[PDB]
Amino acid sequence: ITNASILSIVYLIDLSRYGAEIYNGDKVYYNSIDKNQIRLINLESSTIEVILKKAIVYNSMYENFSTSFWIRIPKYFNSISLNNEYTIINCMENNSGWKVSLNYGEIIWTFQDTQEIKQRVVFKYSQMINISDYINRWIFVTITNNRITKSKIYINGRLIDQKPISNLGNIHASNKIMFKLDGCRDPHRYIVIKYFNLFDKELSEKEIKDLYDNQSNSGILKDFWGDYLQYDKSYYMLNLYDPNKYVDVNNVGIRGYMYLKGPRDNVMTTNIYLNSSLYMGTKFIIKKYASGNKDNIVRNNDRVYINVVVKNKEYRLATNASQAGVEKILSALEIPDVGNLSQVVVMKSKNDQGITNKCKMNLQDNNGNDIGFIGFHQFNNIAKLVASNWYNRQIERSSRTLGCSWEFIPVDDGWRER
Ligand code: NI
Repeated sequence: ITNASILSIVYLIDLSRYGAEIYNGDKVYYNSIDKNQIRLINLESSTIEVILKKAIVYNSMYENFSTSFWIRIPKYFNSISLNNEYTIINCMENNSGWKVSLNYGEIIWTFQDTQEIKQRVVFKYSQMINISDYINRWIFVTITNNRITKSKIYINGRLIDQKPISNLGNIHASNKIMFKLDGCRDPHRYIVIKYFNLFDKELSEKEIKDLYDNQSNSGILKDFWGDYLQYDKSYYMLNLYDPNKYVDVNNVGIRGYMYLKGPRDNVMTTNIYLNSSLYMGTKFIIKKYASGNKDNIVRNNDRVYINVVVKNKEYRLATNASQAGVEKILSALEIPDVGNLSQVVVMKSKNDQGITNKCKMNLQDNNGNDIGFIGFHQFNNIAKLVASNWYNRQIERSSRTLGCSWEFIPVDDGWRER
């Protein structure tokens, strides 16, 4: 696969041996926390142009190739976006070549020969869904092309669609790849992209999985959207075991508790989307404690505190590890009164073998013994938040979703709630 790399863009430069030239328009935006994330908006000046050396300009009936990239597509919210295929990554020249385009709920690959014969492959996702894996969340796209079998589109390493392409003839693509919203009716539309790559082979399923795993940066925790999780940033909490609930606090202090309540409200716009509201419940803020890194990113194994916002004031998530029973009920404590109560949380994305898990917060007692991952337990019809080593034992056996599986959801411009 490294031998197969013919374009590999990072923050912008091409790391490949072909050293593509890259030109950015005046209205490209690079994310401050992760400069590899490039945002393109619906303006003529919001462009990236990549110029490929002659040696790798595609002009063949037979040569195989693949592309991979990550994309984050804001929720479609207005009818102007319905029935509107717009190009985003264009390598067509004189009506032959390849392009990536989007439409309402779609990511589309088009491959076109010099006789105007076209094949497409399409990933479809719904916006009428409780919780989506795709809307406004980072998606890893991979498209592979084998000239004597099929074009194939993979999403997060999984095969979605494939179509025969053996009837396509010579395909003569451009020496320029234009990253630009082209033909988009919605003035507010944008995309975010990262890690654009080309390969001079059809990638195997294993290669695709390994690319997904490696480019995921699994040593850094992620928020719900797939961005790096951060310190000093307000997050709404989603429990993946029961996504219809949200967190609330029934009194501050050590006799109070946090609990899960439901149902969530709907958010909807007729014939455009119907989802659960994400911006509900008690906000959590992760506080830097042990990390010596100067940046603001939360890494696997960082020891942190968790603050909880109650009536616009920060409290400390904590428990008395000496309480009866081994499901330790969590409370929201006044920060000056926490004392030596249990409050240090080990943040987790993956285990020592590299196996990822959505269980994020492993609470420690004051002696550094695990009290357990933070999840919930039902005490007489109330689902109270607890730390429990039951989770820790289960996470050693599988990576399935458990009650300790959480997402941290910050307010993001690609998911607007009324
Ligand atoms: Ni329990």
